[PDB]
Amino acid sequence: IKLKVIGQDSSEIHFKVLKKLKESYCQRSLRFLFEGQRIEDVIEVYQEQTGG
Amino acid sequence: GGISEEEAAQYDRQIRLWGLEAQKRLRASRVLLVGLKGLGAEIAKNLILAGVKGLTMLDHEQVTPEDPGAQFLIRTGSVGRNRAEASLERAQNLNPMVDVKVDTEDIEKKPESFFTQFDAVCLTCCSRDVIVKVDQICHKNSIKFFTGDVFGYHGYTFANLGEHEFVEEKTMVKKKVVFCPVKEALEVDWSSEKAKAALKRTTSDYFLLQVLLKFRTDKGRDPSSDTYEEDSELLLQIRNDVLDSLGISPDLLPEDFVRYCFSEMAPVCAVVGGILAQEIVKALSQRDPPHNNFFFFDGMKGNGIVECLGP
Amino acid sequence: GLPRELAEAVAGGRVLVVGAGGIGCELLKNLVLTGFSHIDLIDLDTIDVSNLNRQFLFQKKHVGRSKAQVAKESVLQFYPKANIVAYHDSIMNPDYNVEFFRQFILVMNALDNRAARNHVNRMCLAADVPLIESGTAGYLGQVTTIKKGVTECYECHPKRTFPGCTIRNTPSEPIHCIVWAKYLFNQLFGEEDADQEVSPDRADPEATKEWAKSTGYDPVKLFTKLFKDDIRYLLTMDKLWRKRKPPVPLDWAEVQSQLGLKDQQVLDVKSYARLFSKSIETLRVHLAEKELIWDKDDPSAMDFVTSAANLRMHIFSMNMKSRFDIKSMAGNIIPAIATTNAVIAGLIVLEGLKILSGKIDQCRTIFLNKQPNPRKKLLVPCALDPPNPNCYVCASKPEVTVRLNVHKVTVLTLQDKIVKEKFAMVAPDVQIEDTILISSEETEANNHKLSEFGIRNGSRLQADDFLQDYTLLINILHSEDLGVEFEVVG
Ligand SMILES: *NS(=O)(=O)OC[C@H]1C[C@@H](Nc2ncncc2C(=O)c2cc([C@@H]3OCCc4ccccc43)cs2)C[C@@H]1O
Ligand SMILES: [Zn+2]
Repeated sequence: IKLKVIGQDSSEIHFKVLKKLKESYCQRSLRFLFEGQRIEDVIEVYQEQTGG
Repeated sequence: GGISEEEAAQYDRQIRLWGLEAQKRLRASRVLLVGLKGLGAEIAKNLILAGVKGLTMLDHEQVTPEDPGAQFLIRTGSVGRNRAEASLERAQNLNPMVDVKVDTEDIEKKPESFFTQFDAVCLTCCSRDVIVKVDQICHKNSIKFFTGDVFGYHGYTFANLGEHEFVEEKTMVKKKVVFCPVKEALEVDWSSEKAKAALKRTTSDYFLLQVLLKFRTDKGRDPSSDTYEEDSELLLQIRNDVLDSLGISPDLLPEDFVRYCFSEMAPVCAVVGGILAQEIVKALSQRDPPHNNFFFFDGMKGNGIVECLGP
Repeated sequence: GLPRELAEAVAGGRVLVVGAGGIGCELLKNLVLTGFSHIDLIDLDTIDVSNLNRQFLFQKKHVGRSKAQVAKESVLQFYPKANIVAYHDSIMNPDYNVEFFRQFILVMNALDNRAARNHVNRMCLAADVPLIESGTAGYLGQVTTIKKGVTECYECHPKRTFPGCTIRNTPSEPIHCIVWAKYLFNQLFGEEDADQEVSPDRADPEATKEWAKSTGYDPVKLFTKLFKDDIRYLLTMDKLWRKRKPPVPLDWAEVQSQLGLKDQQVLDVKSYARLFSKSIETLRVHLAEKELIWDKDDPSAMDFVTSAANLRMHIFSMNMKSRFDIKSMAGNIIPAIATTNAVIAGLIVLEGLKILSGKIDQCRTIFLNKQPNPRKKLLVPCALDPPNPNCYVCASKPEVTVRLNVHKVTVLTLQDKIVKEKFAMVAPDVQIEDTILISSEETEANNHKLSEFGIRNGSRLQADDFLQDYTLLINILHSEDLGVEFEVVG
């Protein structure tokens, strides 16, 4: 697997191997999605906002 | 800098998002909005808060008894007033820095020269023929064209910004995006083996839109809940004829769709008006990639989908 | 307009909106236009000019008045028949209790911080009332549904600060100088706190209100002690400056002898030193009429922090920053616009209609993106997750474990920095399981350690908040190996 995590800011980041994937990202508080469901392919990352 | 200290105080929280230069571009822009029903009201409010130079609100119709009893820009009991005039005082008061004007003439009757005074043109509640006509006009004069509508739980936005250049923070990178005529957008050939493949991944809202534009064409009005049974049957017939005519199964759009596409729902106006107004703001200030070219919202499922359709 | 049952529900029951700001104003409009005929609206703030770019029920003439009050009056101008009750007040206030919450068929948050969100979460669990939660920031936002016994609660999932050393002795970023300036403002005018010390730290591993009162708060004296004296005593501690660039002390007299918006320009050293003068004079005067609390919008306080931090930046060879920039950072300002809030408020009502229609199964968490995801989705709906059974809030008989030094941690530190801050209780009653430690009203003479109470590695405390109808059992672990004053044991 040569995977990509895309963030809301369109931040494209390549990865290859709850897990460790997240652990690299969490260092750069988030939630991880694969084509719909929670966790050459794409992982979408979503952050919860606290403004209102 | 190029703005007053009162404006800077007022606009502070959006200057910190999109920059003073973006704001200055807003401050120089004038927008035509046609149709002051639920969605127009939302777009109007958002553009005026943002602080365009001018907004002209064009509606030739009156407030009717069928229209909602609460409308945030119109006082209660204005049945029979022109809908633009009925919106002016509340709209203007949202932001005195904006030159908010009203026009009461039918958009169809407007000469091509009426348009040239605007940086962007946004059409709600307009017929297919008018959408194509004004989009052609805007292309000639390089005016940002937009249209949108809401119907029950659904709505859509469309943009034609021609060849559109903008900055986007990767520092700012300059980029270019190319849009197509609305006529092409609304008249896709589903024959191509390519298109057959695109169809499997195209939201059915696009076909919903074709059905409702045809209803609007045939009836001079949109479906109304007062006439639910009458309008339901006709919508079902229009679904058959529209999809049969495009070589698609009628069943792509399910037969109960009629339950979900009547009337203006205030929350659906808020959603579609927020997306549409923000695309207008992006276009005028030349910051961030705009959606190319349709946004389809389904308030039942909570989906908002950008489709590129036409080429 | 709506299915009869839904319409009846909407016309029938009463709903609660918490917050009348960006999301709240939009949401109030949407609820009324949608037919909600009984709305209570609570917000504790008054209207500020910077609100006016997105809080559309408020005009300039309303500056200084209550948000909730003006919100209601603005709505009644386009729909006189609305029934709205407006509270100028905090949801955190004990009057808003479980029976108050029980009135509502739907609660909707329109808040801008976690603590109030936590409190409301607990209230809605206690009252068994569905809660729609949401937030926004910039171009982004989301909405979700919370229902007791069906979904995660707000705190089911895990949701920073800098060491005294980096702030007192070893700053490397403008933010250290900014935090320092903030500490310096509290220490001078606000609430003295040990955690907010400004004088160089004499006990560093890499190696105040009294003093200012006795000078009658003299600009030139403070300046000299802070920008000259203190950088000298820091230059004593020679180990630090073997690796990193030394700080250069500032002489008051030497200093005096040396486009975007107004606020976006970085001034010279002399100007911030003068602005340090001016603001200190203004603050000393208005400290006599009205302990002061820091607010980003108080001109003089903002000026104070701006100048202090920029002087400290200069001293440590960093480029100085515009007041505009220091405002973001010291204020923690969230950029905010009309459209994002309008889209989120629109979604909130849609979720709400699904709930009261008995179609919660169809409710979703919905993220608003800036740009379509790969499946082309600009709004991304997701399944609601079930309760986490190990949630310290919504699970049956919750418990957690805290590791702290039992001998060197106050009863004040527990009431404050732990049960209140970390665990977001408001009206907590704590009792050692075996001896009432903290009380609702009373036990004001306990603040002065825990050790001297029977508390040791393995003692148990029962924390209540009878307002939140919440009971948390806290298991204690002793240790003296902590960095840091405590850790939530994970
Ligand atoms: N996103 S926004 O800024 O545009 O709008 C958000 C609105 C939320 C509103 N805050 C609010 N409203 C009702 N209750 C509580 C709150 C709070 O945010 C908090 C209150 C407290 C706490 O309560 C006791 C008294 C008190 C006094 C001073 C400071 C805090 C408190 C903590 S959090 C503000 C805005 O319009
Ligand atoms: Zn929980």
